[PDB]
Amino acid sequence: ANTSSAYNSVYDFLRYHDRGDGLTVNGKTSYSIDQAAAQITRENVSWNGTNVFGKSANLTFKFLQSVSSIPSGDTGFVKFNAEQIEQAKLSLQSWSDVANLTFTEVTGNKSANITFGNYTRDASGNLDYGTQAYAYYPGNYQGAGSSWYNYNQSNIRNPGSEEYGRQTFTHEIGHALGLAHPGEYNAGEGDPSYNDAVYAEDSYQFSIHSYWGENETGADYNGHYGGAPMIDDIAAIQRLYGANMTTRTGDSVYGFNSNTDRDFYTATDSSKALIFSVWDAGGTDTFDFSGYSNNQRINLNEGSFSDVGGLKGNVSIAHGVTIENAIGGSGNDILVGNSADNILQGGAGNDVLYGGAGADTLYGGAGRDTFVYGSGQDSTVAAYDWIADFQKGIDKIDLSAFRNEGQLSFVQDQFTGKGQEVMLQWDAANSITNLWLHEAGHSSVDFLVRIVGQAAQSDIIV
Amino acid sequence: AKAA
Ligand SMILES: [Ca+2]
Ligand SMILES: [Ca+2]
Ligand SMILES: [Ca+2]
Ligand SMILES: [Ca+2]
Ligand SMILES: [Ca+2]
Ligand SMILES: [Ca+2]
Ligand SMILES: [Ca+2]
Ligand SMILES: [Cl-]
Ligand SMILES: [Cl-]
Ligand SMILES: [Zn+2]
Ligand SMILES: [Zn+2]
Repeated sequence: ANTSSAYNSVYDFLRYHDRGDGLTVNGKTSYSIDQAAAQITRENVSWNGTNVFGKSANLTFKFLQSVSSIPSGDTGFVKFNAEQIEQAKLSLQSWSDVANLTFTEVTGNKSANITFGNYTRDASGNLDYGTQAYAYYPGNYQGAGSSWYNYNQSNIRNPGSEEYGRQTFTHEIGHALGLAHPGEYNAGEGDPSYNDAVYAEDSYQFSIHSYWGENETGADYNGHYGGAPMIDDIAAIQRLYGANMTTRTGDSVYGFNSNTDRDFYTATDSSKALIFSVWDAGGTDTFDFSGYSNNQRINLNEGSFSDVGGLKGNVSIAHGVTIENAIGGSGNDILVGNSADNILQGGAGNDVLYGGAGADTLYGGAGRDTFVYGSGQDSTVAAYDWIADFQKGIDKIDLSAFRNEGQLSFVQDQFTGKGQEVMLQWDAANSITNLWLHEAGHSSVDFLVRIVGQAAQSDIIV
Repeated sequence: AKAA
């Protein structure tokens, strides 16, 4: 089963961050998306009550202008400033995008489910410049749903320019909606570390409710902070309130050239870091990561992680979502499709493209590109791939995976009937090369890749 | 219950 280095990189990247299934990552038990979600919702509390699942909620929120007391005992109340208000509304929107929640602002003396306010001092009346924020779970008790932030932190005052402030808003709102931190730890109680993490996926990579940096799981965000819910948070909040199936149901583009009107899904130039888990409820969608020069690894599989713009594990696709297309940058990239019909564009650089199942359309772009086939099921005659920009003598088609059942023999213009043979057939009228592969144990020739252009036997890796 |  000696397969090529290009196939191996697809195989390995497909298994990037495998989780659950009795695995042990970082010496800890590995949780599936769902085991992580159940852990995060372990309080079993939402605005609809206890152990109430899949039920929507219509909630109110309020920027407090004054208080009689803060439920924690902290003092020195300061109301939200204009920037905090704007960023908090963007955080609320990132939650209502993914779950069946509506948020309506109230003012004056009206009560609200979720409230926002800052503090500056402790119960003793001394300045507190050390703490960050906290929030209270839904309930009927005094202060339920309230969230509180330390105004002496610049990131809290300036959440639109200091990424941790925006993440903190999203985080705190999550707690105010009923989500819990993955591990039984909390600010003020001793000194927890990633060694105190229940499961391996207890990190910023999987949930912004984690206390542990994305580096603990081998992700690397280079000092940036994701502003919106991450993959496990999306599953968790959907478990409580139901998924929002009205969101971005058109053809949506994430990354460069984005049409999402969401800052966390948008890169306006190559210096912008992207950190997101995408929720998308319909249509034909594209990951456009074309503006980066880093070597990237882009995986369109539901639940999978990508290494985008020189970061690691910074992009993921939520459970329940199908993203169809991907565009690499000028780096040497790996693009891995899913079972849907995908359009993959490597861009410049020497890229490895793997369409997987479905009828995919592949553009290697400038550079020495490799189009990888791991199975006869990747390109059946009934749903064949197109490779639309193949460069004879430059690009490669990798069929080394077929060695597992016997290395393919290249034949010139006829099959022998013995199987494990591959042929290139030139349609001169249309300038199309049909790559036919006859697999052993198939009575008909069932694998076809159509190529817009010429190809040579020496371009085919067997 | 409070998460800090
Ligand atoms: Ca869409
Ligand atoms: Ca889609
Ligand atoms: Ca590329
Ligand atoms: Ca596919
Ligand atoms: Ca290329
Ligand atoms: Ca090429
Ligand atoms: Ca395919
Ligand atoms: Cl697939
Ligand atoms: Cl045709
Ligand atoms: Zn950033
Ligand atoms: Zn928290």
